[PDB]
Amino acid sequence: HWGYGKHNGPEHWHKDFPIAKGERQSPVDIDTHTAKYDPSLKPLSVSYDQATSLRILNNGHAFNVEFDDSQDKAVLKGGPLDGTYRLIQFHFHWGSLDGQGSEHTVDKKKYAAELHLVHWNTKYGDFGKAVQQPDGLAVLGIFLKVGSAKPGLQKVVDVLDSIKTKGKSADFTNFDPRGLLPESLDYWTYPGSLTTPPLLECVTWIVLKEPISVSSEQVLKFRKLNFNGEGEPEELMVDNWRPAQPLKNRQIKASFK
Ligand SMILES: O=C(O)/C=C/c1ccccc1O
Ligand SMILES: [Hg+2]
Ligand SMILES: [Zn+2]
Repeated sequence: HWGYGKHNGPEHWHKDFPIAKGERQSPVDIDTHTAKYDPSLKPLSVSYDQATSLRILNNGHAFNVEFDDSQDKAVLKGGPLDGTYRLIQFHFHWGSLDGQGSEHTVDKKKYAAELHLVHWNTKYGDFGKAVQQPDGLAVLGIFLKVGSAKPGLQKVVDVLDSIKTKGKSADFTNFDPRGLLPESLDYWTYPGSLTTPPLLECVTWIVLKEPISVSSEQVLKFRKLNFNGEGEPEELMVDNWRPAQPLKNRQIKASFK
C-alpha cells in the first residue's frame, strides 16, 4: 500500500487516490511576494489549556499523538475559521537530512521538519463526518528548524524508543501542546487537503511564519524510528513528507502586514 519509497511514494498515490491530482491539494509552496495581507481575518485563538492527550502511535508512516476530542477542550478558532475546531492529534513530517523534511515550503525553502496539529469542525459531530466536508478540518502547521532544543518537545522525543516500529503505541497522557508553539502567531492560510492518503480536500491550512527550533539530537531520535513493524527488515522512518503541489489559482492570505 502507500508509503514514501520509490515504488509506493507520493508519485504513485494518484493510482488509488485520484484526488492526488485534484484542485485543492496540499502541501503548497508559499510565495511570500504573492500572499496578500488580509484585513478581514479575525485574530487567531489557540486554546490548549485543557488539552487531554491519550497516547502515541507509530502508524508506519509517522507517529501520532492522539487527544480526547469528546468535549470542547483543546480548540482552534478565529483567523480564517468559522466556528470551533477540536484538536484530535498531532504528528510530524521530517527528512533524512536537515535540508529537507517540511511539506509546505517558504519561497521554495524546505525546513528540517513540519508539525501538523489536526482539528475537526465541531458542527459535524465527529472527525469521520468532518472529512466529508470542505470546511471539515483545520490544520495548524508549524515549521521545525535545527538550532536549540525545544524543551516542550523532549517528552515526545523520550517516548520514541518504545514505539519504534509500525503498530506500537505507548500511553501519552498529560502532554501539553502549548510548548510546541513558537512565540508569534503570524500565519498564512489557504484551502487545501490532507497531505497523506486519502488526500481529502477538507482542510483549512493555517501555517505559522515563525519556526520552532529543535536540537540536532532531538531530530536525530525522530530519524531512529522505523517504517516497518517488529522483526522486519529495518527501514528508517525518514523523508515522510509530500512535496509541494500545484496551487491552481488558490489564494494564500497573510494575517500580518
Ligand atoms: O494515520 C493517520 O494519519 C491518522 C490517523 C487518525 C486516526 C484517528 C483520528 C485521526 C487520525 O488522523
Ligand atoms: Hg472534504
Ligand atoms: Zn501531516
